[PDB]
Amino acid sequence: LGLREIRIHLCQRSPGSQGVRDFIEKRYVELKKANPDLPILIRECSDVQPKLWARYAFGQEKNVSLNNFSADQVTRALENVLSSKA
Amino acid sequence: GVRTSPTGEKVTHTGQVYDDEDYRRVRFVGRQKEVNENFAIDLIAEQPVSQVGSRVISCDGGGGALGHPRVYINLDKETKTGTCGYCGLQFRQQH
Amino acid sequence: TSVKPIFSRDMNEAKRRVRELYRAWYREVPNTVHLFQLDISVKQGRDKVREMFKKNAHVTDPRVVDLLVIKGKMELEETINVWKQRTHVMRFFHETEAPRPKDFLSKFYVGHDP
Amino acid sequence: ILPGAAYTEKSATYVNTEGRAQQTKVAVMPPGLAREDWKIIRALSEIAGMTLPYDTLDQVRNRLEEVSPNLVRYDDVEGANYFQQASELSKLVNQQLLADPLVPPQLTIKDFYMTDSISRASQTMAKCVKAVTE
Amino acid sequence: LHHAVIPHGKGGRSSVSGIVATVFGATGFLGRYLVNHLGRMGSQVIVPYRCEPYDTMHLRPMGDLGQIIFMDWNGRDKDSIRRAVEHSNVVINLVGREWETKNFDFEDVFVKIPQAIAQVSKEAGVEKFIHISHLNADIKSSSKYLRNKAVGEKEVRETFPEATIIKPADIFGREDRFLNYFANIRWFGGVPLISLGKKTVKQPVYIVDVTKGIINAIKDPDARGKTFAFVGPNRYLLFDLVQYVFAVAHRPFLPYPMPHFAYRWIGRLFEISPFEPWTTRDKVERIHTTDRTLPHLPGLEDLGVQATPLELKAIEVLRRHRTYRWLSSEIEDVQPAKTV
Amino acid sequence: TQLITVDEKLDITTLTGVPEEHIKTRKARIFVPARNNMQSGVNNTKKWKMEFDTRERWENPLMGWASTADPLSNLVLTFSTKEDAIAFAEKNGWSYDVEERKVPKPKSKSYGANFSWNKRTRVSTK
Amino acid sequence: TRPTVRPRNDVAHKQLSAFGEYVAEILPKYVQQVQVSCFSELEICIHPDGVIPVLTFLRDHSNAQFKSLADLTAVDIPTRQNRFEIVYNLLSLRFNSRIRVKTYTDELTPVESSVSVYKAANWYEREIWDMFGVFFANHPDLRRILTDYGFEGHPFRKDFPLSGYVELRYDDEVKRVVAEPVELAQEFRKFDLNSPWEAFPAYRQPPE
Ligand SMILES: NC(=O)C1=CN([C@@H]2O[C@H](COP(=O)(O)OP(=O)(O)OC[C@H]3O[C@@H](n4cnc5c(N)ncnc54)[C@H](OP(=O)(O)O)[C@@H]3O)[C@@H](O)[C@H]2O)C=CC1
Ligand SMILES: [Zn+2]
Repeated sequence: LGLREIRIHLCQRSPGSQGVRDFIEKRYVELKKANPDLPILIRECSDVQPKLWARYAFGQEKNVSLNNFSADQVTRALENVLSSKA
Repeated sequence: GVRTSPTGEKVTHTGQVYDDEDYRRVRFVGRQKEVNENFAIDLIAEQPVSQVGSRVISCDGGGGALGHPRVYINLDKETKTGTCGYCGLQFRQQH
Repeated sequence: TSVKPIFSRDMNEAKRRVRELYRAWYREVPNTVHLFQLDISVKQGRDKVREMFKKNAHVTDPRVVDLLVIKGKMELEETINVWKQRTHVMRFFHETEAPRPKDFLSKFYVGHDP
Repeated sequence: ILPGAAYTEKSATYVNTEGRAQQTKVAVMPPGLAREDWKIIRALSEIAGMTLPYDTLDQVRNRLEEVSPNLVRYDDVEGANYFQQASELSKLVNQQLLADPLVPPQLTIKDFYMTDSISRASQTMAKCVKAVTE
Repeated sequence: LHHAVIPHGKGGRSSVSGIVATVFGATGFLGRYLVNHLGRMGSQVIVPYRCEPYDTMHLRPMGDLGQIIFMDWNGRDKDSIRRAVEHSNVVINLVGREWETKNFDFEDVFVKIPQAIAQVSKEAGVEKFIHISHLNADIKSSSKYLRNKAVGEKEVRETFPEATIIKPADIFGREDRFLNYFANIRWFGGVPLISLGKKTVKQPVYIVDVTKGIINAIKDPDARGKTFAFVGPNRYLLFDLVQYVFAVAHRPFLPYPMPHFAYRWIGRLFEISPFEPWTTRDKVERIHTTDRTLPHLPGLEDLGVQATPLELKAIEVLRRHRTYRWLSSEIEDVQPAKTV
Repeated sequence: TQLITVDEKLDITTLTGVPEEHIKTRKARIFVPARNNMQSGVNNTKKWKMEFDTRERWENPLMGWASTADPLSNLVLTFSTKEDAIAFAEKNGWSYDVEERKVPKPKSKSYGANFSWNKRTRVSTK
Repeated sequence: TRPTVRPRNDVAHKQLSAFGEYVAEILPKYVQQVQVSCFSELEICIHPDGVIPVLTFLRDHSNAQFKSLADLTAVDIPTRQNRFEIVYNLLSLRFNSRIRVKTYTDELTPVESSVSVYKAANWYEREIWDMFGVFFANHPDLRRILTDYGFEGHPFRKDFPLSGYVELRYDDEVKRVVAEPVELAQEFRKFDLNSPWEAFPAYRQPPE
């Protein structure tokens, strides 16, 4: 029926999270200013592969890997997550 | 000072008796719950407070090496008796 | 990782000894059912020997299956000679245990066991 | 009422105020028929035709790592960055401060002892509250 | 629900199972195996014993410390019945005599005592009462056994409405009176039968299945007020059943028909004894009563119990009655009987 | 040659005779045993211990004793290094978890700092 | 140091040091350590491929003559990688002394049987198969000697707990003594008696 929550996991120090880090300081705020009712949970760990989780209606989830992606690839994947609603 | 619970069963000196719906009374059906009716607290409540003329009193339970190890009791509070830790005897300074 | 073998150099001789041990059990089981005068048939005993061999069928280490052949041959040595009794043979057949519930909801119901 | 486990009665991940994930260990088992909490929720999902994709605590902690990946890495503070973006988000909602002074709910030693569902059922905490009243 | 009667453990010998079962007549055939299968769970079992205490000694290795409480009782006294059932959360009735004695007829064993136990179990707060009738117990039957047992069943149903009344057909075990009976007429002659024993159909059930059914009736609260019917999975005629017993026992089998009017005259020849009599006309009228089929009543498959057939356990029953010349013949070295 | 090359996982889970029920359903815990605060000695914080998860302990209905059904309840094994304890858990197929060593940090104990001139760390008594 | 202190025998101490020097320079192929304990008993710590060459020396050589295999012992120590430690105890009647030949193995590596040297080991190492799981290759009749016939596992291994995994009871359903999972009447109360003050300063190990 539609998206319910976004979960974005990333490292602090690994370069594989680097563009994901370049997503957050540059573009997250006007992302959150665009989606007030949609919780976008940033979770930073130390050693995880950067990932993108999307819980939809009735408990189903989608899973996008974000390893070594830059800012525009993460941005296109996230707007595909937003525009999917499946 | 043994008493009877409302299930007809005698109370121990610990406070142990089975309640109304507990099935474990069935082990006493036709037999007896062997308890001791000489309670320790009742037989030591009878003993008198020993008036001694010293500030610090030495208790050893009587018998020398046949009782508890010999401890020393302070007797400064006139409100409270100086109860021995092992034997339950209690002392009071007489002034 | 360069260790000393027991009998087998690799898994070929190991599977050979496992296979000869199972040959020995398949030859032996009617004598076991006869002289222990068990109430089971030969078919159920051979099903149990199949279950005991498929219980350990995931080993990839040649020394471990060498020692398993050794322990199986000791079980065989004590079964052929009457050194075991009716109880020692029937301890494989878990007849007296309550059947252990496998699914999650019954394990939730009967206790704290995961 | 679905009676659950206490905190000394289940292996259980709790997180302090600084984000350090910790696990309890089973001291005693829960009394009576009371079960571990997620065992109750998993059996309730099995009854309700919406069976959750786990059985044991390891699969629960794999799920919990999927949700946020710090909750299964114990004795390791994961430092959280990015304060200025939360500050920029905070400037949008202009909210009025009240004229009421900041009063904490725990002023004296009497309000310390009885707060939660364990400390209200304690006779030791009852003796402490009764003893700090007078 | 009390805290001590909450189940605990792995369900072994020293577990707690939460069953407090008073098993009346636990010294006999069904009571032996029922205390066996209750004591391996950890039940505080009350055994009321009438007989010599020595005859109950083999019930002591069947449980943990103090799980079996032995106590005296009398059948004509509600005082000891109330004394035994007042702490039990389940009462099981296994009182029966396959013959009549001086002090007790069929009625005092099947009408007076079961209604007495059921009435006192009602007026003592018992959750579950279980009565064990017989599958052929009917008011219009030929044997006084079955008539008194149906009268007592109707009384128990009208005095304790949540009583689980269970119908076994013909139980066989190591200590039965069914297969050992059929193997003890190589002494008298050539096992005589009414009308060649071909007009009666039986289906016997093994005692482990009946005991699992009784305990799964204790555990399940779906057994309140029901009326089960424990039957074997395969039906047999009587003639090839007796021939199968004498082929498993490996005996000379030469049957001959003894008529319907002169075999009760041999039935009175053995019931003149103050001992346990060898046979009687009541056992004749019960062997020659065919097992009715009751499809509208539940059975072993309605308790999650898989019934074990006769060809797996008849060897277990009948290895005792063999001579040495075929003492160790195998289970597969016999022909299976002809089911109907 | 007289030596074989085995590149497999070291697995004696089928030779020790321990059933599957207590190999995959136990959480072994490898830990420096933490110091009892009643005492000040650290001789019981020197060697690692492997413990197991505590199973059900119930009332024995006859005597109130703590009956149990866990065969591996009262087992605590002593190891010298963390590598040997981890290799012992992985050799027996025991699903484990390891808590690291919590040493006491070196403090800065000075005696004159109790009697300072202008600091908050003066004592009011002794 | 007179009344309650055990008197020291420096003579057997020095003689076992000299005999340990002797054995360590006769056998440099397998003898790994030589230590004289503080109460004058020698320990010759060898390699597990030297069961037959060393013990045939001590049984036969005219300066050793360790004629009798007194005791044979495995000591399971789980904190090693070669967790089992086979201990040979040898009594020499002519020189009137005792020596201790210690060696090591883990589970899967076998130890060569010494019934060709000492026939007395015919049972002793057999016990080590029954109790510990150390397999002895080239043994006449190797099997269990002490435990039950249908017994799975090795008892004196320290991963094996005090009470086993099977208990017995008579069962009158099947007329048979059967083995069931153990449920104790009382749990074995484990006592943590290790006092955390350092008892012996002469046995302190250096830290990390
Ligand atoms: N073939 C079978 O066994 C079948 C039996 N049933 C039914 O199952 C029940 C139990 O049968 P089963 O175990 O084989 O019979 P048993 O003869 O083996 O045992 C019956 C028990 O009842 C006791 N009892 C009988 N009469 C009295 C009495 N007047 N006073 C006191 N105690 C008495 C006996 O006590 P004591 O030991 O003192 O004599 C005995 O313990 C009966 O109701 C029977 O009809 C149903 C189907 C088949
Ligand atoms: Zn005193």
